[PDB]
This record gives sequence, structure tokens and C-alpha cells, in this order.
Amino acid sequence: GIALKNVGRIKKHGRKHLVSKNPYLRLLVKLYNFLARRTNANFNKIIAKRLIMPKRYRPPLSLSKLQYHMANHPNDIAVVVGSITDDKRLFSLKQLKVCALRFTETARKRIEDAGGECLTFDQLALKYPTGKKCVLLRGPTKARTAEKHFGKAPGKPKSKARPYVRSKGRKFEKARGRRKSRAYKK
Amino acid sequence: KKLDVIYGKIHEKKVTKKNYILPKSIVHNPDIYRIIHSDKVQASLLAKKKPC
Amino acid sequence: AVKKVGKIIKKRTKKFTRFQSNRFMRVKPAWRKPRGIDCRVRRRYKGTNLMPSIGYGSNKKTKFLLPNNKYKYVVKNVKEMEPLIMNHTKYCVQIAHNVSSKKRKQIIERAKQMNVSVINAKARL
Amino acid sequence: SNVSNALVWELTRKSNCFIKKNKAGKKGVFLCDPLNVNYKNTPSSSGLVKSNSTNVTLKDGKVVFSVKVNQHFKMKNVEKLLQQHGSKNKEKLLKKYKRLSKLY
Amino acid sequence: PVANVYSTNGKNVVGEVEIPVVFQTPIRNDLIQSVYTNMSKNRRHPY
Amino acid sequence: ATRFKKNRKKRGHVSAGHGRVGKHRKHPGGRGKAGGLHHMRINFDKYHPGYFGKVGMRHLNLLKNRTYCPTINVDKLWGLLPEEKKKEFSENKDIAPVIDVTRKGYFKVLGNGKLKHNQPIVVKARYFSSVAEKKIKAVGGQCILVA
Amino acid sequence: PTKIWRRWGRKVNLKEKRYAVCSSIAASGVTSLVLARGHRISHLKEVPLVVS
RNA sequence: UUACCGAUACCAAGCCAUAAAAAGAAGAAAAAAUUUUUUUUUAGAAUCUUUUUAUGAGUAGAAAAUCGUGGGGU
RNA sequence: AUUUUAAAAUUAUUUGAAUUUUUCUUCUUAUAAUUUAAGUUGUUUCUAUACAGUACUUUCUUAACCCACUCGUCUUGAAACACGGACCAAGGAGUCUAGCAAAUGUGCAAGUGUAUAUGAUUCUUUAAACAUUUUACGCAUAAUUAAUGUAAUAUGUCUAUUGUAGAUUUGUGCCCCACUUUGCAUACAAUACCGGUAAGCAA
RNA sequence: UAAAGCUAAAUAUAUGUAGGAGACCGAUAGCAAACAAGUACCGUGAGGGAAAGAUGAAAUAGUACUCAGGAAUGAGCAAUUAAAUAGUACCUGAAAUCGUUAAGAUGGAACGGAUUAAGAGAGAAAACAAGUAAAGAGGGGAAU
Repeated sequence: GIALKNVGRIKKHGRKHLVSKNPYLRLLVKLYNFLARRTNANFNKIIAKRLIMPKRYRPPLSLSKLQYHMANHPNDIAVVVGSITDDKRLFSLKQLKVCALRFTETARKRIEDAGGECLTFDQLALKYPTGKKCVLLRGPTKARTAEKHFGKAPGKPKSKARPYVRSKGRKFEKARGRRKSRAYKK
Repeated sequence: KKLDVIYGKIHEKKVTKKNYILPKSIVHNPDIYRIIHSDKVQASLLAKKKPC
Repeated sequence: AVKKVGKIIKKRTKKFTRFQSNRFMRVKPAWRKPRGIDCRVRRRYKGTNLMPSIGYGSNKKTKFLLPNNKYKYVVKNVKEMEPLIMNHTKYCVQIAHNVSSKKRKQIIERAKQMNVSVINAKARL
Repeated sequence: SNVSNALVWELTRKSNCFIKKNKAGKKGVFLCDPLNVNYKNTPSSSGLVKSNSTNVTLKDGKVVFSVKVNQHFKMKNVEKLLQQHGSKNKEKLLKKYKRLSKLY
Repeated sequence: PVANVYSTNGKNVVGEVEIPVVFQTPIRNDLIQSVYTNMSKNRRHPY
Repeated sequence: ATRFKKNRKKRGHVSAGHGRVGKHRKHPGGRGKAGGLHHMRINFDKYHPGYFGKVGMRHLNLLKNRTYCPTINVDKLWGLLPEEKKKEFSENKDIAPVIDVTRKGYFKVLGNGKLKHNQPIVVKARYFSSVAEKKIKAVGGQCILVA
Repeated sequence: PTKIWRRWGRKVNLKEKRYAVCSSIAASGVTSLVLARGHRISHLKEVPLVVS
């Protein structure tokens, strides 16, 4: 008998393997696991970790946010482990070198028309195997509507969680506990 | 020959799948071992280390 | 008790039997984990029907091979024996039960000229 | 492009008409491509993964030497043929052929 | 990237053709398998 | 699907994962939304705060077509029209685009976002927001009311 | 008791179906895959085989 | 006061699994006969391979990996 | 198959030194070997000069020493003087549909799903597949108010609010490090702006 | 433009009849009923309501003949069949339960765990001998 925590076995949390059985993504994961092991590059380690993540942690990054994040250094290349989506609110693009998992058709067309280029992660591993001049970016991992229902329960004081309701008219979840005139408010 | 017509090249009115774009790939060339053996990343790799 | 035959250690023989299968006919001896509440065997009371556990597992260097230090491979015709042409030292062959007498003879002669040993060589003759 | 040797191995490591598991003696898995010299289910031995590969197999009772585009021919002859279509592996093939020759 | 066209007598090759770009799509055995199971469910007769 | 079900993995476990003590009985708390305000009140108040009571006046028969109006913000007006024509209207300063958002399916133009500086644009819509009009004529454009 | 209102069919995304068809054609175009599926194609000249 | 006996605990060693870790995408070794033969092997599957260390009760309950049965594609 | 290496120790020669002054004194100079290094090796017998026995492997049956209460269950507590079970076979229990969410996989992405339906040399299979003359509908893309309604920096600038940490990137001291440069996600706050309510004014 | 009237199609069909199918059930299942089934049988009545399929290719092969028996049966040196231990309760023929033979144990339970020992059954795929020379049967490959 020995008095250890968790009986002496180190416990890790989070993903350990790719779940997607996409052969191309499996090949990419193999390549970047090898790259992360054989080079010291935290760049490659981060990319190898992010290729493994669920969909909700590879959110899209719009063109406007891409070109805003890459404003100050214009000759670098931006690498996103999500998808790049178009932004109709953006009036003009400018000469972006972007590596990404996937591009929507509109975003790809706009980037090539602006004269930049779209890169896959195998091309990124070919040309910048260490990540020189490569800026790691990610989209908003907490903007999705599911997070709007998370956190403190709707009903706890000063809670911002969205409740689960069929509809959102005046007669749905809006009388008692949501205004001072009916018992209390939140 | 009709495959190009059906899937977007040389479009004709009643044959081409309307507004359909052929799926693109996550990778550009899946020869990951050729990219690994390319000299740019071979120069990038650190020296082989040893196990326990 | 463990038995040793060269490098082969069998950590236990006399395979585990289901609790009370000795004194109940409707209880077959095939092992079942006693879920129970006051179950003696589940509680690991002394002197009764110990349960299997992973600790009995055999050394994985010698885990699946037969008393001839060869892995068994079961074949149904002559075409399934091609891979053994370059595995003849570490694999032995066994003819499937539902193979007729001609295919049996053909398999035996092909295995002999491949010098691959056969386990059930004298069946149906 | 679209395909690669690694991608083919990814597609065919599990689903294959040539894979024989060992259900009874659990440890073996054999790959029996026409171009698999040793029958290991391995990207380095799989003839449908390798770009070029030569081996010898018996077909309808006759030993035939095969080269991968997909050429077929009927010991000195095998040595000459291996020299003609050659890309350790050679010696392994020679010994495999000499073992094949002893088959009725 | 071209493919030779053969005659109904295999002994001959007639004018070659260019390989359609649809042959360059990702091969995607997982996607094919899942779509196949969902699709093949659609011809079942009730019981 | 049935061979992936969790009950299959409790096949010889007596209680089927439902407790040896509490058991799996039928409606031990009531049916549907029974106990709100009485014995499910913590759940109702913790997850559905404003559930009970009524607020507001009745609208007897609604006819949603009367008050239906989809909205668009000013920052998407330029993206409404194609890229090449956007470039044309940008390069040429004597011409402006006239966009009838009602044809695209929008009835009201809202004022969120930023329009391009010194780029005139005429917008036709059934309804306009105050700030939407302010931005449109701040960039040298015009709002036209249609119906 | 088995009922007739079981979910007999499945609605499949049109884009996913088209993707599957395109990928099946692409797979038919590569020799190792046609060999691995079970066809005895060791003797045909090229795998994207087209005749007059 | 000594010696001794005495656990599924402790110590050294082996093996199984669990967890973690170090690391990894190509060349002849021996032996037996008589320079020439013969016998074995001559590896490279990434949820993989090699090696290392620690660890292992368990109801209710949870999960993973496995084992079977009717029927359907391949 | 590129650490059972190197070192360490020992032996035999060898160079110098030191010292406890020497037949195991120590420290290196070089070479050659060894193992005390760098987890068991050798010899002789037997099995046996057999083809399955009186031996060896194995199953079973019997003893013998030590141990061993009837399972399932409710229960704080069951071997219970608690209940169910004479025996055996076969059957026998978290499923199906609707709806919601989370998780994960997949496609597409400010969109997405072509609903009912239509067409079309497909009409064993086929009740499935295939297709849809450049604002059908759902959900999403905007909130808020009982409500008339109103509706997100704001044209000084295609710019993209402000901080504190922070991934990545850039330099100077292709691989450690302190300052530089950039500042993702996110967290904590600050600011604006939208709807409602108050308050002040109110043509 | 009420207090009068008619009107086809697109729609529904656990009924009846007739076609066609199926990732359905496979004789304790599937309808209650695969069969002489809403039958036998029960209840005054309204009603309730089963069990029960399979020899063999062919009985246009369903057991002839003899012996012993009152007979049923049995046995055969007799007989159909590929087969009668397929003989009409007839395919296969499990378990509970019982019989015969053999072996063993046996002082108010029996069985068991763990370790061996003695018996008794089986067994050679590691549990010795590759090659070498001869003669006998064979099989293949290359060489004109």
C-alpha cells in the first residue's frame, strides 16, 4: 500500500488521437506529428495539436479578421487550422498568403483575385517546415451559440445565459423571475 | 468525354450539374514522405535521438 | 501452478470455472463474472473459485504459439497456404474441420513440400 | 495531385481483398497481393502500395516472375530476369523462388 | 494526363482522350462509406 | 445503431444502470411539467426564469404578413453587388450604384457597420433607419423610399 | 412490436452524395484500388479504361 | 533478555495490464559440414515498433477494448 | 546493423611524478589483451543410438494436508429462524416514434437544407438512383419593447473601440537564454452604440 | 350578396377480392389457426377457444419367409433400401430422468479452492538424428 494521488498514474486531459477517419487529414496529422517530434518547433507542436481538435475548436476565420490580424506584417503568411470564410462586409482585400485547412469558394476566389495565394498544410510543411514568417491564427472559439447557453444558469443573479425556449415572444419565459413586477427579476 | 461536361468543364445547358463545384482537397499533394525527404525540411530536422 | 516448457510459461492451467457450476446443472462451467451482492467469489473469500484477472496474462513474446514454438494458421484449401512459403519456421498449419478428403490430401502434400508442419495431419484417413 | 503511395496505404491498410487475418492463431495478418514478396501487410512490402516491385508466385502450378507495368514471365533464367528488371531484396526473391520450385 | 482509347478488338489503340478533372477529387473512403450506408438504407421495404 | 446502445454494455448487470436502491420506476416525479412551482420549482426557476405568469396585451388575430419586414445593414450593401461591378463603381466617381434591396428581399435598411468613404451609393428600400440614412448620405449617397 | 413508422429511409445531403459519386469515380481511376477491391485486372493495359 | 514463527503488507527479481516517458517513416550475423556448400534468421504495420519507470481493492454508477447470435451488402 | 560503446577494474610491458615507502601504493604515457565492466556461461552425463511403453506431455478419477456456510435480493447489517428457487430445455425485459439539447464525425458556409412537386430512351432490381429556365418555406444572418414601434462606433477612415496578460512571428545578444517586434484564442475590465425604463429638457 | 339545389378531378381506405414484392417470422416464432381452425372442447348464456408440420429418391420399395408364442410381440441361417439404431410415436435426436457394463469412493451430507501423489485413458505438432550412399514406386521443372 502506498498513499499516492490517483494511485500514481499521471492523468492527461483532452484528445490523444485524431478521431476523423479522413485519409488526407490522417496523412497530414502523421506529417505534422513527425515534424513536431523531429524539429524543436513549438510552431509545429501547436499545429499538430490543433489538427486533432474537434470542429468547435477549429472555427472559421473570416477574410476581414484575417486581413486585420495580418495588417502590421504584410509579407508574412497566416496559418489557420480552421476554414477561411468570406466576409461580404469587407470592401477590399489585399495580397494575403494564407495556409488553411479549407477555403470556401468565395474566399478562395477573392484571395486569388486580390493576388494572394491559398496554401494547404502539406505545402506549408514543404516551404516553411519550421514556421519562419508564419503567424498562427484562430477564429473565435467561443462565439458560437452553444456557449451562449453555458456558464451560470439562466436564473442565477446577473446571468447572461440564453435559455432554451421554443420561441421568443412576449409570452415565452418572460413574466415571473424576469421582471420586478412578477415576484423578482433574474 | 461527357464527364467534363457533366462536372463543369465545357458547360452546356442541360448536361452540366448546375452551380456545382468539384470538391477540393485538404492537401495539395499527399506524398508526405516525399515532402519529408525534400531537402528543405531535411535540413530543418534535428539530429536523431536515442531511446531509453 | 505455473508450467514451464523451455521459454514458454503458462502462468496457470486448469481454466477458470463458473461459481456453483459444479452443483447446478443449469449453470454451465463457462466463466461469468459473479455480479452478486453477498457473493463470496466476488468478494474474494478464501478457498473458493478465484476469478480471472489480467495478471495471469502470458508473456507476449510467447503468447500465441503452440508447444512446437509455432503459431497456428488454419487453412481451407491449397491457396491459403502460399504465405507460409516464407514463414515455414514460425507458422504451423492446421486444416479446417470442414475440408474434404481430397483437399486434405492435397493440403498435406503441399505443406510437406513446403516443409510446413501440420497439426491434424492424420484426420479422415 | 490527388493520390500517393501513402494515401493508397491509408485506403488499403484495412479494407482489402488480399488481407487474410488469423482468426484462430490470433497473431498473424497476411497480405497476398500478386506483388507482395513476403506476405506482410506493410506499406513497404505491399505490392499495391509500392511504386515498383518484383516477385515470384506460382500460378496454375507454374512459377511466374512478375514486375510492376505489370509484366509476366515464366533459376538461371530468374537471375537473368531479375537483373533485367531489377530496381537483399534480390537475394530474398531468389530464395523464395528456389523454395517455390520444389512445389508440384 | 490522357487515357488511350481501345477498339472493341482489344488489339488496337484508337485516338486517346484527356482525363476528366473529376478523377482528381479526393478519394475519401470514409465519406463514401458513410454516404453509402445512409443511401442504401433508402430502398428497404417495411416490416 | 442498436448494437452501439449503452444498454447492451450493461447486459449482465442486474439493475441496467438504474440503481440497486432507487430503481427505475415509472414517473416517480410526475408526468411532463407536473411539479413546477411545487417540487420541480428549483429546476423551473434555475433554468427557465420567467416561465410562469403573463405579460402584455393580446393581439387577437395576427396576420404576420402585415408586419413582416426583413432587414439589412449598410455594411452589406456593397457586397450585394458583384465584385467586378464594385471595382467599376469604385474606380469611376461620376457613377453610383442604385440598389433596390426590396428586390433582393429586404424591406428595411439598418445602420450597422461602415460604408466606404467618398463612395456614393443610392439605396431604394421601403423603410430606413435614421442612422442608416445618416451614413448613406454621409458617404454622398441617397435614400429613396419605395413601396 | 415492430411498427411500420420506423425510420426506414435517410435524407442525404445532395452535396455529400455528389461528393461520394465524384470520389468513387476518382477511386475507380487508380489501379491499386481496383486491384484491392477484388477485380482481376492484372492484364488490362490501363485502369481508367476507355473503349471506342 | 534473547532466539524463533508468523500476511494478499515490506524488499530483490521475473511476467501481465494501465498510465506516463525516451525514441523511431536499411545493413549480414552465427553455426555445421567440405576456399564450397547447408541451416536459421536478414525487422520497419504511427491507436505501430523498441526500450524505461511507476502503478493495480471496489458496490451503486460510468467508459473503453474485446467475444458471440439472426439477417444484408462487399 | 553505427554506445555490451566510452569509461571502470585487472594483467603484461611502458613515461614521468607523488607518497602513506610498495610483491594488491596511488596518479597517467602509450600499446596489447582480458572481465571484476557491458543482466549465465561451460563441461559431462541422461533422455537415446526411440518412434510412443511401465518413460515424457495432457486429461480424467481417486485420495491426502490446509482452506471452503446458499445463491439471487431488499437492507446499516444475510449462511440466516428474512423472501424466491424440486429439476431440465426453449422463450423471457431500456426498445420504437416524435421533439430538444450536448458531444463527436461529415458537407457546405453568411449561408444552408431543394419541401411538396415536377422531368426523364431508368421503369426485374427502380418504392432507388439521377435532375431542377438567372425572390416557395424553415433555421440562421439583429436586438429590444405590453405596445404604436425603434434598431447597433460613423465619414473623420478599405478602416476594422481601449487596456492588462497571452499563442505565433521579427531583430540583437540554424540549435539555450534577457531585451525588441507582432498581439490569435481567451480571461479580466474600460469604453462607445442599439432597444426598454428612470431623471433632466421638451414645438 | 345568407336564409333553395346539383357538380368530375386531385384525397382516404386495420374491409372484401386479385396481383406483386420484402435487410420480416421460420412450427413455444409468424395470424388464434402451415394440419379436418374459429376446429375439438368449455359455459344456461353473452362468450371463451386450443393442441397438432418433417419416413424415404422411390412405398408403382411400408416389411415377404422361417422359428417361438393364445396373441401381442420377439429372433433369425430370412428380407426392402445407400441406410431400418429411416419401420409409420418414422429426419436430426440435446438436457432433466432412468437402465446395462466397467472402474472407484463410502464412520451424522455432498460438491468445491489450492498443492502434489497414485491409478486410468488418450498423445508425438518441440519432446533426437539433417544429410550421405544404394534400390523400388512414383510425381514435376527446364532442356530438342
